[PDB]
Amino acid sequence: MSDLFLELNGKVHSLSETFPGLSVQEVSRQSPQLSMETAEIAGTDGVIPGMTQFKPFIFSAKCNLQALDIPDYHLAVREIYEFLFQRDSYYIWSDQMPGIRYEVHPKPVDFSRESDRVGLLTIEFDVFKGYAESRGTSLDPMTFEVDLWQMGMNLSNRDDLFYVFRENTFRVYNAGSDRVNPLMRHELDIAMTANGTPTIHNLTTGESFEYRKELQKTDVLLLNNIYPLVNNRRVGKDTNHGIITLEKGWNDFEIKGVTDVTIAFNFPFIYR
Amino acid sequence: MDYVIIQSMDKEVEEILTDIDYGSFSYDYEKNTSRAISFTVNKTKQNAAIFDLVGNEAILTYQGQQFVIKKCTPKSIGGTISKQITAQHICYTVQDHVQYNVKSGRKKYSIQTVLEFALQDNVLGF
Repeated sequence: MSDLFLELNGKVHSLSETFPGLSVQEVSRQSPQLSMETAEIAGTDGVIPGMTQFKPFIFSAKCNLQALDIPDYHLAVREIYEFLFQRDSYYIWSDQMPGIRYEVHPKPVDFSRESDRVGLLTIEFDVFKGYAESRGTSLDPMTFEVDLWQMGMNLSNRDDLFYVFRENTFRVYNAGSDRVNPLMRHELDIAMTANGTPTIHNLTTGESFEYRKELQKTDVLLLNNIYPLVNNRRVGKDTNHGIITLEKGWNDFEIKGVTDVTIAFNFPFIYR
Repeated sequence: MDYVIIQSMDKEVEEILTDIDYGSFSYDYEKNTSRAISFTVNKTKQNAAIFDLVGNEAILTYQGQQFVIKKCTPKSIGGTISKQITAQHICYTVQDHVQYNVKSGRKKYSIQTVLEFALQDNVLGF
């Protein structure tokens, strides 16, 4: 059995459950739209590729609606149109792969009336970020009872994966298919509490974030995307304005200038 | 002749400028204002021998009239080399002769006297 789940206004709605007469036949996903920024020099052969990018793509769901009678059919069509089309983008996922969700916007799709009570539909959701992300962030535990993780999410079956560290040198595993960069509108949060003047170094990437003031254990330093704060107060003037990024796989992190470090990473995995 | 004759700056070699983009060719005249010809030449096998000669200060003969090139714009886009040629009638080159002497005071002149004064002892054959 196939079904489609929609996250809207903080509520999860099953498409089949919401509309009893509507059942999802099949789901499908367009392949990533790779595009190399070609540059052509006249007289030479081929192109000089720039930086490969990914265009928005389409997630499709073929379904059918079976109503009791004609007024019921029209009412169901209107209610489905009301439910699907909202002002802002929402989230969708499928039973087949319940660990991966897409932030999407609906597309105009017309009901194909086959009989007096049945109508075929092929809903298409445009995903504009160009990638899919996990339903849960890195802060969620990798436990069975959380009911969030599934197979095929590049989870390493060779070592434990935790995202809270108590020492000055450790490794963090980004399981996504893209390098997590807040400059690319990626979600990434770091919460560190320690004593002294801190400096975070990502050795594999080679990046370094530097804060130039003394810190106490009671003050939390929070880097969200491209904003560093202490106690939710912007302190960008007192930093080196550097930002760390998470490469694919393992990243070696070293923290200098502080003691009793407690650093936590909170970011979703980027799939495609 | 309706084609263009190209004579080098040093007048050593005079040939026919072929493969001119006649669609871009234009001849502009305005009384007491301007007299010029503008066009674009692409370097091809036919004119490869003399393509280096066409440039600034070269002379173009068109319909029996001489035009001095005053603006040349070589351009290279891959394998095509194009020059945008603008040439003014040789008469305006008379601006290269300056009469330094001054006939001070207010005086009634005719056209003949002023013209004789302007083109006195010319070295450009005007």
